[PDB]
Amino acid sequence: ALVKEEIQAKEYLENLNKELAKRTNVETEAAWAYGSNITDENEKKKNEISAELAKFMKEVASDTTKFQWRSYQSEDLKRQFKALTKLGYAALPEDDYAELLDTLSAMESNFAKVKVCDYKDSTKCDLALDPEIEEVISKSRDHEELAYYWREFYDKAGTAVRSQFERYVELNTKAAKLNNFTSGAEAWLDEYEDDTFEQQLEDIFADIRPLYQQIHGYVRFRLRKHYGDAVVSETGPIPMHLLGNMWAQQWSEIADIVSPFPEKPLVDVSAEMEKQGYTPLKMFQMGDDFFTSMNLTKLPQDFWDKSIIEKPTDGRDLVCHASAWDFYLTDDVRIKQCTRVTQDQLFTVHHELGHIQYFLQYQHQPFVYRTGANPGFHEAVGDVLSLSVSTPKHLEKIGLLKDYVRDDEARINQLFLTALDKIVFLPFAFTMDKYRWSLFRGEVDKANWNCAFWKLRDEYSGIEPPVVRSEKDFDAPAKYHISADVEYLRYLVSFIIQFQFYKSACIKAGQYDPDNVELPLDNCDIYGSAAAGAAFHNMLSMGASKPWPDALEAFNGERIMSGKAIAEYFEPLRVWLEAENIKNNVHIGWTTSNKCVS
Ligand SMILES: *[C@@H]1O[C@H](CO)[C@@H](O[C@@H]2O[C@H](CO)[C@@H](O[C@@H]3O[C@H](CO[C@H]4O[C@H](CO)[C@@H](O)[C@H](O)[C@@H]4O)[C@@H](O)[C@H](O[C@H]4O[C@H](CO[C@@H]5O[C@H](CO)[C@@H](O)[C@H](O)[C@@H]5O)[C@@H](O)[C@H](O)[C@@H]4O)[C@@H]3O)[C@H](O)[C@H]2NC(C)=O)[C@H](O)[C@H]1NC(C)=O
Ligand SMILES: [Zn+2]
Repeated sequence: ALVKEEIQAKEYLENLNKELAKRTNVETEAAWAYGSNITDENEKKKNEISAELAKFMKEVASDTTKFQWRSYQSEDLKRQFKALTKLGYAALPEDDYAELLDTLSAMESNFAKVKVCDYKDSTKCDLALDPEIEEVISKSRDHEELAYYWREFYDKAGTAVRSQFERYVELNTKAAKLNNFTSGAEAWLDEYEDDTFEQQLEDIFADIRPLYQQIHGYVRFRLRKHYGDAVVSETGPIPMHLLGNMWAQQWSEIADIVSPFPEKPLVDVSAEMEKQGYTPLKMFQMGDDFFTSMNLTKLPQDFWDKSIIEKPTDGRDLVCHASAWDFYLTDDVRIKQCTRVTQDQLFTVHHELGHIQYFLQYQHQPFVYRTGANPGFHEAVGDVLSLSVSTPKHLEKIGLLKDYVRDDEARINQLFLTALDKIVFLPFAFTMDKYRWSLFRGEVDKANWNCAFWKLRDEYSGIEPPVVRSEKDFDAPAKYHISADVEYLRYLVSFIIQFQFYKSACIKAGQYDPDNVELPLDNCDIYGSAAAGAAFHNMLSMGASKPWPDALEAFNGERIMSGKAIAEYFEPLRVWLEAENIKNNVHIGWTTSNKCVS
């Protein structure tokens, strides 16, 4: 009888979910120990426990065939069983899974251990990406110095790992096919539960792309005035080392030389943070305050007790790329961040605390539901708060921005600053997964892998390497997420939907009205808003219990991912920028790059 079996299945699921949570706790603890302290011993422990959990997952997936779950009445029960059938990498044979884990840790440890020699001191060779190299890329305006650090880092973080990356692609593909996906692309895309998801993103990207072109053109124009035409051409792709970021993913670090109105205020509170004696602890406490002010959950004692919020001062190797950790018990949540006292880092703190909040909000759910509605939702939470933190309105409240006059010109400066982070990022994010998808799908021959990467960066972002690269180089793994096997489409989704969340939260807070000149979207602060917090609670507490459109509906009554909100935010910038580019006869678009030899 199916009626009797469905009752037994419910009891089966409740026990199994609790078992999976407990087993994942053990794996997570070992993964935490390795990421905070990279050693051969900790790698071995992390990978051996993962192999053990994978073995158990195999048994679980096999056990689901004993239940007629597709025949059940409960949509909830069917959804849980469906989740249990999806093995991911755990579908691989024992030896293949062990090899993949060895390959993944080899790539992540390589990235984390990268050290370069000082440009001015060839005997000082202990400069790591975080913070040494990133500080130079963000602050130096010496184009040759920038080019040196670009080359040194990409050679060490990218090229050195080509063979491991090749084996990773092979095993990722094998795993996907064992789960009956065509490739790792489809495996990743399955997390969005929508068979038109790629086309939806193409459509949204196409709408925002013209604005990006205008920003690109104007920045290129302004860079030519700074560096001269020998360094930056009018018609070519922008040399990427000049954009204030190792991967040219976000350009806010060069705002001081590309700002629309240089005589008017440009928000950079890093100096005031230092002057007021800000610490990493204070920054996290302020983040905690923001969430609690919205009637959301305070950080538990375990967070403060166990988190790493500063780069360790011993000689040890660790992964410094910030991360949040759910240990699948009650209130055992942690962040690992190599925190610095800067404005950008203040946003990063809020980003990571967004993940933590999500963990706390759904910790009551069955294990399989203890994750985001889709990967983009998880990335978006903290960024919604960061948008309000970034406003002159909020920064004045916390005394970090002083003597600020919010006229038309200062507003354009602030909108442009935000766009250098939010619009510029969109083509970058798309290319990270367009690249990996093409490799996963077997669409690029191995002899063309490196120039396939730079071709996409050219086509979509209009940027290029500072020096000529070839198929002797392999540059993709120089980006953390590529070395660390972290899906990137989540960020494209996040940057779109975070404006849907922000707009709705702002309206709920009484902080945005499109017909009121005193309440513009770009100066909305949701701090202290219980109404905005209620929307977050309603959505986040769901976890992955329902398909993501239901989670969006719980927030604001909408069911569709839309670029309307992000375009609405930047509309006043679009009007000004289009006119400014025409006024200055600014060239738009770029010729095909010559910087990757086939
Ligand atoms: C990815 O896709 C794969 C297919 O491309 C898929 O692999 C298939 O999984 C099937 C299991 O669902 C499996 O089907 C079984 O086949 C057995 C014989 O297969 C042999 O010969 C094949 C060549 O003809 C070889 O290719 C194989 O290697 C094998 O050597 C059958 O003996 C078996 O049967 C039994 O089970 C059925 C199922 O019963 C179902 O459930 C209830 C049970 O209570 C039934 O009431 C209900 O009616 C329903 O049918 C019984 O009906 C039957 O009485 C037997 O007990 C079964 O059909 C198949 O072999 C396998 N490979 C191929 C090539 O087809 C993967 O599983 C997919 N992977 C994932 C992760 O989804
Ligand atoms: Zn994140």
